[PDB]
Amino acid sequence: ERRALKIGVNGIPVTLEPINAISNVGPRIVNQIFDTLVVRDFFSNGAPGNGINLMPSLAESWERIDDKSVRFKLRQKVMFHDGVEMTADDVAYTFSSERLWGPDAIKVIPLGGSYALDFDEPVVEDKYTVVIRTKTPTPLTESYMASWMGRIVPKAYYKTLGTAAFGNKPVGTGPYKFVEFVANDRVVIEANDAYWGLKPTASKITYQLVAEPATRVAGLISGEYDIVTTLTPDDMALINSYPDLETRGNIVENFHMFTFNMNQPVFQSKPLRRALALAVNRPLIVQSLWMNKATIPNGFNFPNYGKTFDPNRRAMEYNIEEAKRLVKESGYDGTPITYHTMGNYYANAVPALMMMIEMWKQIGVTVVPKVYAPGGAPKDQDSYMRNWSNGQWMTDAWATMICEFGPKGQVQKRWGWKAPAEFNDLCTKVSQIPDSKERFDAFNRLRDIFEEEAPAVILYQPFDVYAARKDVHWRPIS
Ligand SMILES: *O[C@@H]1[C@@H](CO)O[C@@](CO)(O[C@H]2O[C@H](CO)[C@@H](O)[C@H](O)[C@H]2O)[C@H]1O
Ligand SMILES: *OP(=O)(O)O[C@@H]1[C@@H](O)[C@@H](O)CO[C@@H]1O
Repeated sequence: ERRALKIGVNGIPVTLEPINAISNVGPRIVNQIFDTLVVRDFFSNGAPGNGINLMPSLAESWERIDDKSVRFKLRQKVMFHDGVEMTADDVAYTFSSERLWGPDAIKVIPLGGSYALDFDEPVVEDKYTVVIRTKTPTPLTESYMASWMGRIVPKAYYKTLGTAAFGNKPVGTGPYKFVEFVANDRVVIEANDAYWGLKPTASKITYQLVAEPATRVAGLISGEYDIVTTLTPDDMALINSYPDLETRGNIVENFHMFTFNMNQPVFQSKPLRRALALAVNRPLIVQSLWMNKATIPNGFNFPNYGKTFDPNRRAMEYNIEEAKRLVKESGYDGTPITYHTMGNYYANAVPALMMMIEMWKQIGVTVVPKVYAPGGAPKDQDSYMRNWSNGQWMTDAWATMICEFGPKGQVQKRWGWKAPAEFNDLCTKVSQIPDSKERFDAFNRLRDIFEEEAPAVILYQPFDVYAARKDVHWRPIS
């Protein structure tokens, strides 16, 4: 019995091109359309769902040859959804200068300039053997291939269409194939019974945008949706009171934040940014809106970093007196400052913002909410404060301090953070030295500079909750 699944989601990606879809809402869809060379075993080493041992997927085996090169032996007779066989040429193209990390590629895939490893051109040895190379040594290649940067695209078809058009009609090797995409509304995918792996267990999957969480909860209760995403702990008691429904919650390796358009004069200098940061009472927000289930990290520092996690690092500061001193020290004259939020695309975005407006009013800053619907984002020239999140997608502190906040990232490039010279030199250093006392200490200096400059303000790691019918035993919501 294969049912058609209807999933009520918090958002829909602007594209289904796998890298440009990187976001809180894209991967749950693109993970079903595309495959990677290797996958993480989420339950390896006794881990409760965040395990890291690597297992075969499109690559049946792989061997690290040297500190710059990894050879992947590919599964044979794997078919893209259009009937073309996947070969080493496709894998090579996926990680090529032309598609991903070269100068022209970064104009259409901005993450290819910040989220790429220091790749050199892949080498195709034969139809089913490819070597992934880096210009400088890195141990991260294999784990990177299991990440959201590693989804394999079809060379001929992708190159013919180009990145943007491919994103509207994606072709992959995954267990579901593309059917329909209605911008800011829905995505439909269908079972690919030509899949190389386990046969898909649903006939079709529809991801439908339901912007308000109470409407998602109501749709699950009425039977309109089989699964709904992005709920909060507050919704769990009501849902679990229905014997045919259930919730699942867990801390995610992602942090919610607010950030600034530092091209705006009000945020070109650190004092007012740091004043807004020091006025945030995170335990109060977590206690009021998250049932004390969201986690407050000790800085830009998460256990999944492994060798670059500092378990002894101090907490992020809360200092009303210093925030009040920094508002008056800045030229701040009482002019209202907008904070843009796409509703509750981030769980509790609007109630958290209303609480922070009160905290900011108490230090003399007037912040006004600007709540917009999907696709109605302001032009950057009209964005002042906004919310965002970062997924901590590697077992190394390189992600996201360096790949989002470093010199090649969007916080400096698009949003105008003039990072101190020491910060950008430390970014360069950590990316060229192995795990060691020096690298560990360098990441702590980066964390210290991040808190001093406040290009963004970490709020917490959300306790993500999804809900589903109990009789729906497979939930493609990643
Ligand atoms: O973290 C999201 C980031 C992804 O690049 O962009 C934002 C806006 O700053 O969201 C946009 O992109 C996603 C992914 O395509 C869409 O689903 C959103 O609707 C769009 O606002 C961040 O929220
Ligand atoms: O949805 P969103 O918060 O904007 O996505 C972020 C993405 O922009 C990048 O920071 C990685 O983490 C999340 O997916």
